[PDB]
Amino acid sequence: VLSPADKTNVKAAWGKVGAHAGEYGAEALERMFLSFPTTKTYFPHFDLSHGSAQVKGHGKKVADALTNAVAHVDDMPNALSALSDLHAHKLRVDPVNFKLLSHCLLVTLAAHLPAEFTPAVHASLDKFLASVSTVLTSKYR
Amino acid sequence: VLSPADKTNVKAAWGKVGAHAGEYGAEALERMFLSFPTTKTYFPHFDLSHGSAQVKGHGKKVADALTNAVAHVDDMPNALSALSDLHAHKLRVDPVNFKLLSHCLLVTLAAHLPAEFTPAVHASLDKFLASVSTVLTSKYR
Amino acid sequence: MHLTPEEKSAVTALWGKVNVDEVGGEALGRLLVVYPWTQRFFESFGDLSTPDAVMGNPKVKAHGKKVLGAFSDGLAHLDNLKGTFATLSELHCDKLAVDPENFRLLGNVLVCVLAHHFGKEFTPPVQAAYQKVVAGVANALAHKYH
Amino acid sequence: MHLTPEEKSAVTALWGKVNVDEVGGEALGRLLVVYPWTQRFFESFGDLSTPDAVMGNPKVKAHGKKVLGAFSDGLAHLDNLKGTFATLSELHCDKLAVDPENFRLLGNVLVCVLAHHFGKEFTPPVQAAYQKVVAGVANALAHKYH
Ligand code: HEM
Ligand code: HEM
Ligand code: HEM
Ligand code: HEM
Repeated sequence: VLSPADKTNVKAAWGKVGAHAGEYGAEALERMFLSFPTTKTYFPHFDLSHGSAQVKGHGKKVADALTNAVAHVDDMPNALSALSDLHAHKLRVDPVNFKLLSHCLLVTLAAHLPAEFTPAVHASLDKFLASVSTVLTSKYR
Repeated sequence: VLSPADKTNVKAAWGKVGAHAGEYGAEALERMFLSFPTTKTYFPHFDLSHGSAQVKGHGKKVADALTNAVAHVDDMPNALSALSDLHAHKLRVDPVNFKLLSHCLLVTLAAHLPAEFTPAVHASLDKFLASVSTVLTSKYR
Repeated sequence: MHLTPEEKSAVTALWGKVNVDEVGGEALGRLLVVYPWTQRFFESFGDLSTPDAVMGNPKVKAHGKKVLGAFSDGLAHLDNLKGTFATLSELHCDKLAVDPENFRLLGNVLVCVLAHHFGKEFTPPVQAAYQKVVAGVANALAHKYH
Repeated sequence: MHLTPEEKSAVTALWGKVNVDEVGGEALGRLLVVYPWTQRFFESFGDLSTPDAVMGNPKVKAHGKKVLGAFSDGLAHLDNLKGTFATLSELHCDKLAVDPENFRLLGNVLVCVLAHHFGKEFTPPVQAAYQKVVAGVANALAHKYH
């Protein structure tokens, strides 16, 4: 569970992301495709080339969802219910892949928020992405 | 989340275990130590030799907690509070190891409860062990 | 493989007693039931709405036999699983887009099926040798992903 | 270790810019803070009660520098990690009893630290080379476990 401290940490770092969310969403995907090539198996229908609009479009959607989760940090299960359904029933992504993206998201934030990416915030952001992943995977079986 | 069917399946299977839980506990550990030798790093103070009294003893303890878990299938978090505490603050076993013990427990049940180890009971037991794992690692951070 | 002559013999000897037809159908079927998300690859098989519908589906049973078959042949090249599964690795990557994690889930299901079947015979030391083989196979199969 | 010549150059070029003293302390400190369970091996280190307590602990800083030191040496023998890390593998297992999963957590934290430090310079392609490297080191340190 996320503590008050964690909640403040996440609203704070995400706060800074602001308007670049979209772009950071795309970059996290690209990092993931390059470091964990097996994740590509879920986007056979995508142009995964550098600067692909499909990746850009997708990064934006992922970032919009995270932004939505932050806005409803006290009701994540409900705010993300629809996405939980989608992943469980249509996409059916193996649970292990959530940890891979999570990791690339952290690298992206670290690369862009030097001042805010403190040990304390790093810890809070990691617990956050793990909670997001848990919700997204809760209806798998 | 454990469905009513799941809870039923589990109570049944465990019902058949009966007075053998202790030996199954002990057998599950032995299988874990041989198959996943990295797990041994948490029992440096044990005699991990075959038929060791420490292992048998521990096997009973583990089996007992599962029993208690099955009995309070509806209130696991509360029934295992102390155990969640112990693991998170004292033992501090890495979360990946719970999956290895769970697996060795299924293999053990499978090997001893042929008739009862149907595909549907296998699915339920797996979910159950996963739930127990979640509970034991929920206070880690 | 990093199998001991003793470990090699153990694998080999239990395998000799396996009915691939039955173990294959059971392993693949259990997979689709325990880990429902693996069904994403078999929509064309029919109705997998229930354990019963999965365990009974002939398309499932036949895929299972095809899978254990290839597995079975790999046990004859235990000293070069890499080379044995190279083409199958490319195929699974490039044509099927199957996440290699599935290879590991199956492996575990396989071990449970063997225990199930051989009871007493499937001793701790015997499972240990099989755990090494299923992990080795999963690795060979995932080797050509890019 | 599928390090392409170009991936190896990239690993090497950036490592040239690292202050191992500093990075070592940050990576170790951050591990104890993000995954507190890892603190189990350091009860003789004193106060690890808070992030400042951890990040600032002279003992944490000194040990981090030691760990990264052995890691840097590893980077000079990318060809023979297993040989390079054999005595250390043995010690972590037999004397220290450190679960190898700890080596992977540290690898991921190190990658985050490198990103933190190099900003835009730690490009998608550079991250991918370091991912291969930390995995390779984690595997070499676990090779002697039994
Ligand atoms: C916290 C992590 C994740 C978040 C927030 C997330 C969120 C989303 C969202 C918002 C969409 C678009 C749904 C729509 O069409 O409205 C989506 C689709 C999708 N996601 Fe997830 N997802 C996450 C993890 C993953 C992972 C780890 C993978 C696989 C590696 C994945 C694979 C997919 C795929 C294949 C689609 C459909 C894309 C398309 O065809 O346009 N997701 N996700
Ligand atoms: C199915 C999940 C598990 C359950 C229900 C469980 C239950 C228990 C119980 C009942 C005890 C003894 C408490 C006491 O002494 O009063 C215990 C202790 C312990 N457990 Fe857990 N355990 C589980 C998973 C694990 C795993 C996966 C590991 C490591 C591989 C582990 C490592 C330990 C250790 C090292 C001890 C202390 C043994 C001693 O020194 O006596 N546990 N556990
Ligand atoms: C022990 C591991 C496995 C082995 C040895 C294996 C082997 C095979 C073989 C020999 C084929 C025949 C296709 C051809 O030659 O054209 C095949 C097809 C296929 N496999 Fe795998 N496989 C394994 C694991 C998996 C898993 C776990 C899945 C998904 C859960 C999977 C999904 C598929 C699919 C979707 C096909 C195509 C079937 C069709 O054409 O309808 N495989 N595999
Ligand atoms: C890149 C991975 C690692 C490398 C290269 C490394 C290297 C070293 C070295 C050179 C030593 C000193 C050897 C000696 O005392 O003779 C050491 C000791 C130690 N390492 Fe590792 N280490 C690594 C990861 C870890 C991790 C992740 C942990 C725990 C989370 C750990 C726990 C320890 C402990 C507890 C000691 C002994 C501390 C003491 O002196 O009391 N190591 N390590």
